[PDB]
Amino acid sequence: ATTTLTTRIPTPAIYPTEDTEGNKLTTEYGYSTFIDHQRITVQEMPEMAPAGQLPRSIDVILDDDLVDKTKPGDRVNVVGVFKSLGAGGMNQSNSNTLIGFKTLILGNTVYPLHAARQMLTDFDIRNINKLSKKKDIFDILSQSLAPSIYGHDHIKKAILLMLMGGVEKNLENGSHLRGDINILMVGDPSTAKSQLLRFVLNTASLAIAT
Amino acid sequence: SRFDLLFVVTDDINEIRDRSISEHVLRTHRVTIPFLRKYVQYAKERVIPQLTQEAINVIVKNYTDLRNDDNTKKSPITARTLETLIRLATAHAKVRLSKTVNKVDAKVAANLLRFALL
Amino acid sequence: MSAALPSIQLPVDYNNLFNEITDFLVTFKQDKGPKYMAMLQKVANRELNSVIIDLDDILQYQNEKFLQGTQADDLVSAIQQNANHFTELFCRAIDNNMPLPTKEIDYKDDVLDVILNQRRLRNERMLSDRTTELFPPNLTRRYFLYFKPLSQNCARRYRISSKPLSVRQIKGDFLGQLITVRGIITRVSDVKPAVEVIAYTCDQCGYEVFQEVNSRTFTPLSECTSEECSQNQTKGQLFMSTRASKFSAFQECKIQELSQQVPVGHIPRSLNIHVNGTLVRSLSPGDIVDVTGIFLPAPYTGFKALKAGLLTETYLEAQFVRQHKKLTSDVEERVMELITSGDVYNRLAKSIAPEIYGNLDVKKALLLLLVGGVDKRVGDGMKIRGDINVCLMGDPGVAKSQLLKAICKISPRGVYTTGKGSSGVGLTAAVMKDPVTDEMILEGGALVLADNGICCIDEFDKMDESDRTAIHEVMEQQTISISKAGINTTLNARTSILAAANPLYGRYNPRLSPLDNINLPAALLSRFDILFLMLDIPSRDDDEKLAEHVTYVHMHNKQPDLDFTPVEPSKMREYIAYAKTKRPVMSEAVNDYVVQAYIRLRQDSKREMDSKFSFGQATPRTLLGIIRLSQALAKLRLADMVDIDDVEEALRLVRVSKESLYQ
Amino acid sequence: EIPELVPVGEMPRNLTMTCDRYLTNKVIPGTRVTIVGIYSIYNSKNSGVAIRTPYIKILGIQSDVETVTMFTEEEEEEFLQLSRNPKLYEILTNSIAPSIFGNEDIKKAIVCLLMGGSKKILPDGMRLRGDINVLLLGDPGTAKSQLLKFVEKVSPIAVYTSGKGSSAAGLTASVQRDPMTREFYLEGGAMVLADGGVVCIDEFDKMRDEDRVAIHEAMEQQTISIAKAGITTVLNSRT
Ligand SMILES: Nc1ncnc2c1ncn2[C@@H]1O[C@H](COP(=O)(O)OP(=O)(O)OP(=O)(O)O)[C@@H](O)[C@H]1O
Ligand SMILES: Nc1ncnc2c1ncn2[C@@H]1O[C@H](COP(=O)(O)OP(=O)(O)OP(=O)(O)O)[C@@H](O)[C@H]1O
Repeated sequence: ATTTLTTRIPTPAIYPTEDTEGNKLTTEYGYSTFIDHQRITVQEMPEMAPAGQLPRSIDVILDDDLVDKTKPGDRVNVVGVFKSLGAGGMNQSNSNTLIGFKTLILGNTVYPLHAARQMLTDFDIRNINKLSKKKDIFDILSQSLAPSIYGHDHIKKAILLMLMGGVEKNLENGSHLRGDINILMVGDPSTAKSQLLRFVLNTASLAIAT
Repeated sequence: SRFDLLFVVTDDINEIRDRSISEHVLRTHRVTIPFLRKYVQYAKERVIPQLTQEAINVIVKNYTDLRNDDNTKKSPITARTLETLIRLATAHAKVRLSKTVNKVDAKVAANLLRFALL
Repeated sequence: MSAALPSIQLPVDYNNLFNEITDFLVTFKQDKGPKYMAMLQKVANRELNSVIIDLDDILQYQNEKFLQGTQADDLVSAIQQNANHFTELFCRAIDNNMPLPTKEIDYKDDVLDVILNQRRLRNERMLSDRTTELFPPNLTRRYFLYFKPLSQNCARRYRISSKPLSVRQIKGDFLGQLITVRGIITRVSDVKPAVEVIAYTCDQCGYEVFQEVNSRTFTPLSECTSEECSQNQTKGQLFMSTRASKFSAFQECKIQELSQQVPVGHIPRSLNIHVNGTLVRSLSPGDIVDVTGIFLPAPYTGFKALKAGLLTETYLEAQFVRQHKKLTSDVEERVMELITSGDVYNRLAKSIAPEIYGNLDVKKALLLLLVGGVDKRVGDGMKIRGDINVCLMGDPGVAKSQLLKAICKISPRGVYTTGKGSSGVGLTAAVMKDPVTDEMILEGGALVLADNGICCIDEFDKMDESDRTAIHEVMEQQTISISKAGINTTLNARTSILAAANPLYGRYNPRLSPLDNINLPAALLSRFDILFLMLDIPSRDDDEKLAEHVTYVHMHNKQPDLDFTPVEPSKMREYIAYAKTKRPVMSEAVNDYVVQAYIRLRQDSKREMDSKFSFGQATPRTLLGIIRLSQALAKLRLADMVDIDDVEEALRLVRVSKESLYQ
Repeated sequence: EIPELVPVGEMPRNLTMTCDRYLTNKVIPGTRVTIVGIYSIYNSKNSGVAIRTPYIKILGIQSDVETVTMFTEEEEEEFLQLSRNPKLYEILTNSIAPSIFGNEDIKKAIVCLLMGGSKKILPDGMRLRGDINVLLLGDPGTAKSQLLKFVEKVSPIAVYTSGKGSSAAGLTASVQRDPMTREFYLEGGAMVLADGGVVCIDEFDKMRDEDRVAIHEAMEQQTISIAKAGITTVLNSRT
């Protein structure tokens, strides 16, 4: 059930022995070909499904060409054929209230999307060096982040300082140190402590939080 | 002890402060974002300097005076806080996109902790 | 048969390789005569059962086929194409060129010797007892085969099949080949006898029916199939035989990944490996190793219709292991280096843990306990206390964990622990769940395996409902047991304890009362010997030096300085092990000097009687401990001088360990 | 079963039914409905003699309203004929609660609560919360209770969980083992049922356990994500 299209007569067999001769059959495994097989369930993008239900799911069988491409938590977009398989109603007798038509997708060519791959031209890569020549752009980025809230420029520079990230140089034959940065807030209520916490997730660059 | 920055958000009441607030929420019921996400994700692929004897000479002086002023005042600080004091300036040079740890980065690192502690 | 049963004509045959192993006779004269034939003689005389047929003897054999301009097909081509097919045509080449009666074994001095010849002559005389079944070739081997690839500059000479690929990229055309993979070995099973040959006896004809062994499930045959005991009105009823059935070795293991070449995404996964021949009993849990071996999948033969469509669940089959990273026996030259240079009290103090600032007092308090020694051979039933335990307290910011635990990962048999995981109930051994094999085994924690060593603990406020029992039961001598509903057996207890209790919130207030943050009064003031502290006082000159201390390690990557030559840890380990083989006996003037010491210890402790700073009220349990560490320091610095000055080193340490709080 | 028709001391029971495609997905949970169909019998082989089970084969749901905005035109004709008469704000306060003596300040707070404001997805990342949430605290015998049953029938979607919190951790989400494939998926909630409308609870003195820690995230941003053993998904909420 992998040729994706033609429902051939299956071969309910693993390995044959003794073809029409008196020779003990030998098998060359270097010239025997293989392929892989991986199922993955896809939820619903839980913003455009209207508020009357929990997210649903279906599943998709892909092949070797785009395995290990799918980290759990990626805005993926697949395209394939729609396909049913399995005997519903005859393989057991009396068959009462048992669906026997599994939904499958035997597909191809996934793409990550963004709403890691952003190729830029010579133009924008030069302009970003051209504005790098200014000696103020650390301050402009602080004020151009949260377009709703006054002040807190000590907080505002900290977020962009944390989000971009500091390195950790691992010790050779020694324990590396902390190279992560971990900031904290506290405040009396309704003072925008949770405001700026939700919009770091929109520009997160594949950093999905709980 | 495993965290570094404990920002305590104030909510003090000043008649010019809240008046400025009142219109700015009102003006929004009706330098760009995608350039910003490119700039940081380009700056995760540039080299890391770590190396200038000038910047490391000034910060330890900057530590020692507050090392006299942490214990007789508000909050005791530890040796791992120095690993912040390299790390903030280390990322601050990553904003600069350069391979020389300058002097100017060490001034914003000290001044940011000074509001965080005082 | 029709419908695409024949294949295309392939140019790669086997008969062209079959005669090329016939010219693996005595011809390789570059590497005292035929060297691979020389190894053939040291097996037939029955002392070793593993030949090694490398690629080096193939490439040099192909090196001197650079001048014979004839058609010789490639060898490392086909043996990486289908590697498993390169052992069965191999053994059918050795038998025509094996010199059999080259050994001398009379009656004994060989396992299974007179009886196989009894069996062979019972089949040889029954080869002409008509006035017939030949041996399958698997019966008379008594040997195995092995392989070994190359990753040396011969690969950079002229041309791959032995790059250390990870498990992650391996699912492609690498199935049915020979690939090596590095990893970390886990889940070591045992060694069980597998089957390779069979012998059914029917006790009428005695014709032992042989068969090849297939996969892990098979079936015996009938009794009316033979040549003599069959074909009549009476047939001998078959059953098995043990001693006439040669059995092999077998052991299963699982691999993981190095956790440094894993990508940022998914978790690593396992893989199955097997053993054959005699590479067995040569792996261990925790071996940072690599195996080279050949690849094949296996059928599942169970519930194959509804489930198990064409799933494969392969393993790899092992061929070679290249393990890595492992007393007056050519090591005495470095024992003399401590004897000639001397310098016990200070250079060895700078030797262990030179990566801190100050604190030579506490780095000296530990090296005496890393040698220990038998306290007193008591003879009678007086099991005396040994192996004193030192605890620490205080809250520095210099990451106190990697101060102590770095000592533990270089000290002998000293196992690391923490608060989570092996708690005080799972500190000893217990019975748990296991896989489908033998369940209810006695899985342990730390103290049933780290006997007579170092129990380096942290996080003393963690899981204390079980831990507070757990610390007393080892400070109490010899009651490490499992008092469960399974058994009531009790094992030994001989291990030192090194504790580091963290304070209460913020700093321990020294102006406040002590024991505000340790919760065990009865474990401390009567059943320990010495304490310390890591209190932080503001001091300008030290901290800027401490500032240069921590900043120096970043611009460079090296930390050493201050005119100390760094010492290898094996040297002091040999020095400890040699010092542990002395055990001097004290004189009389030493016990004369401690009775006056204890009186002067008694009088001043009986002056304060206050709850301000001090602890203890001069127990003899402190008196016996100060005898314990003295002979310990008399063990490491043995010049046979157990005297007043040796114990003057001892009280020198108890006065500086005490009153660490008075600053 | 509609929980009003057979009271003696019993607990209600339940049935099962299927349908065809051109009448499916026409119901949301939490509605009054009526239905007409057959009472045939199937026999599942996954209990005594050969016994079978009951189920309904439905035919047509001539329901009441949905309580997805398509309807006829003469409905809106009178509505526009009423909305031009500018007496709506004062005439509702008499006509909403025909059983309530006055209480003019409170009554106006309920009609604005039922309809709400809007929602801005304004061209940046963040958002405003377009909703209002009221409280009624006071002496017993001032009709704060029985006023709340009155908003339940008049709402499009309403639930009524007003008592004792009802295990406030299991108010928002629940996961359990499964009879088939032994899995951990999401099933239950009081909020996910009640989107677009209004919930109503009480007793905010003697719940201290989890009732406050369950509504802090559920309110003010209306974006929960369960981090239990399976999924971590940000399901929408506009409660
Ligand atoms: N300090 C502030 N400056 C400007 N606007 C603010 C501030 N605090 C709150 N707001 C406005 O209030 C709205 C919601 O604030 P928010 O709910 O994030 O408070 P909070 O950070 O969640 O506090 P808490 O977590 O204690 O509930 C935002 O739309 C924002 O415009
Ligand atoms: N302002 C009012 N107008 C009309 N009826 C009222 C009013 N206040 C109370 N009632 C009547 O009280 C009767 C019973 O209500 P009940 O005594 O249960 O109120 P309650 O629940 O005790 O008040 P509370 O919720 O403050 O405890 C109802 O039939 C209701 O008609």
